[PDB]
Amino acid sequence: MDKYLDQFVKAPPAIKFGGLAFVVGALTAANFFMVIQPTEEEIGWAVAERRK
Amino acid sequence: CEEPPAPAPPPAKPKAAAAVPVKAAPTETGAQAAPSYSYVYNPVGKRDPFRSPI
Repeated sequence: MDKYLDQFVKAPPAIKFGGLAFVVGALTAANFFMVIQPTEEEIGWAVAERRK
Repeated sequence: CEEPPAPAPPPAKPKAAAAVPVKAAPTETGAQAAPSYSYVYNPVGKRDPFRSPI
């Protein structure tokens, strides 16, 4: 149903915006993981300190 | 604040926790002695006196 692989092979504003959006989604996934990891590390330092 | 118990890792009271138990003090103090005991005593006696005078 053709004109849509023509549009899917092409792009301009809708897909520039789209790509920006997938990128910012990836970056937010990354920073959320990069705030989950200091949590685990922090619980670890807790377990060490209490053992001291 | 901290709740009934706190949250779960436990939180943090391994460090508060551990470098407590307790105050310590430590009250490096109030000891008790066995003392020690001396020993007794050197003789056999000798006679001059008192054999003649009794």
